[PDB]
Amino acid sequence: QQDYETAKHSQHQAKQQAFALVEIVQRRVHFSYSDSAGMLSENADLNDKLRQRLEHAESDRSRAREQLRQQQAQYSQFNQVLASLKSSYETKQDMLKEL
Amino acid sequence: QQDYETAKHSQHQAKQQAFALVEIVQRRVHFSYSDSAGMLSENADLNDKLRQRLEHAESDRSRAREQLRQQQAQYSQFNQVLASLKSSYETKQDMLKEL
Amino acid sequence: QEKIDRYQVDLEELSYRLEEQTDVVEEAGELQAEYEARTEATEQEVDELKSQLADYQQALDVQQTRAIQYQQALQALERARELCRLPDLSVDNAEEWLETFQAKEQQATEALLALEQKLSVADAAHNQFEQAYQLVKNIVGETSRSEA
Amino acid sequence: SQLADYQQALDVQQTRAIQYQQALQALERARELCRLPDLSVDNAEEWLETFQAKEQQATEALLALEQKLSVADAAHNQFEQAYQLVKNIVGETSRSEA
Repeated sequence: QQDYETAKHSQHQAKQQAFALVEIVQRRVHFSYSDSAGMLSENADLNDKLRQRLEHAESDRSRAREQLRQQQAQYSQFNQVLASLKSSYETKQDMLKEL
Repeated sequence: QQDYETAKHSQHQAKQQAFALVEIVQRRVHFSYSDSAGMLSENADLNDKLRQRLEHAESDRSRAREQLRQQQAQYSQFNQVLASLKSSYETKQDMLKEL
Repeated sequence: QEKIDRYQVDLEELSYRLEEQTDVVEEAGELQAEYEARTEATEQEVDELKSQLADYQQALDVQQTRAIQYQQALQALERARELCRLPDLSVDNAEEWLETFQAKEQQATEALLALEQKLSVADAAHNQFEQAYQLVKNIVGETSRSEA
Repeated sequence: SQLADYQQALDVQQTRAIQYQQALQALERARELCRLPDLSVDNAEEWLETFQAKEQQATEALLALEQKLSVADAAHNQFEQAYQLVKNIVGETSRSEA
């Protein structure tokens, strides 16, 4: 019982620490807003900073789209070879049954 | 799991409510000069019609994406059954020449 | 001899099935590529409209004069009036409401963690129960949990 | 949308700036609870997966402990009867080895 009440207390420590770290993972996109906070401090015309932040985001988005297209093509190729093996196993199995 | 899901929804609403209250506290300084006024709605007609055409374009883009994703899905299943047929045909051909 | 003939007929049938699926895959590929070009064209049209809207408003919204800035405080307060069940909510008493709702939020996290401890042991206990059930089903086949 | 609708008037920028302060405040709270002054958004996933493994070890252990405490409800007589049965079959053995 002494070891088990200690394990229950240890589980609570892990849950509160992990919950706090998980909240920061949800807030990952909010840390990128440091530029938005610096932009807010301009208190005057800032359309150039807005367009620069957007152009960087456009460059990142374009690289991510290219990366996604080539991975989708590679995944489809792997899926067709896997299906080719499945069908080869089915015909070999049917031939074993027929023999 | 249903009780914990209900607790997670309740926590999300409590967090959203606390954040709405934090926004009011940060905006108390902005409320101080609420007596101020300025010009508004000079070129609003074309801006609103263009915003409506943009909403039509975004809704049409959403339809276009839905039709794109479902087509990629059926095309993938068609390519998958075709690859299954290719392997079955090739193995049956290899077995005919072996026989 | 007949087996070689049957396998040749099977290859003819598989060739007909291959022709039908190649035609279906080619039609589906043309529709896929056309919908890709069309969808990219819809994002291009959306971006063109957004850029033209930005270019058109340039002279209108730049001279903001810090006068149209307080309405955001009013909208934030009104949004909070619907989200928080406080029709009397004022920027003055919103500090007492903020600490009161922060108390409810930490209570909700503590209650969530309290439920999560029992949930984690229960979910893993059900995973071992399911493993024992799958092992029994693999060895004998379908049977009830009472008989497991 | 912010560039197209500049009439938005920095409302989203204020919301993003307050969210940035909320992210910083959460990170400081996590550095305190986890006792890690040395921490960043980029490497926090390493400590999170490490503590997730720690939590998995604590929950998987405690699950076996809950089954053991549940079967511990058996009275003194069952232990004695089982222990004496093993001792009568094999000869003298320790209770831990029974």
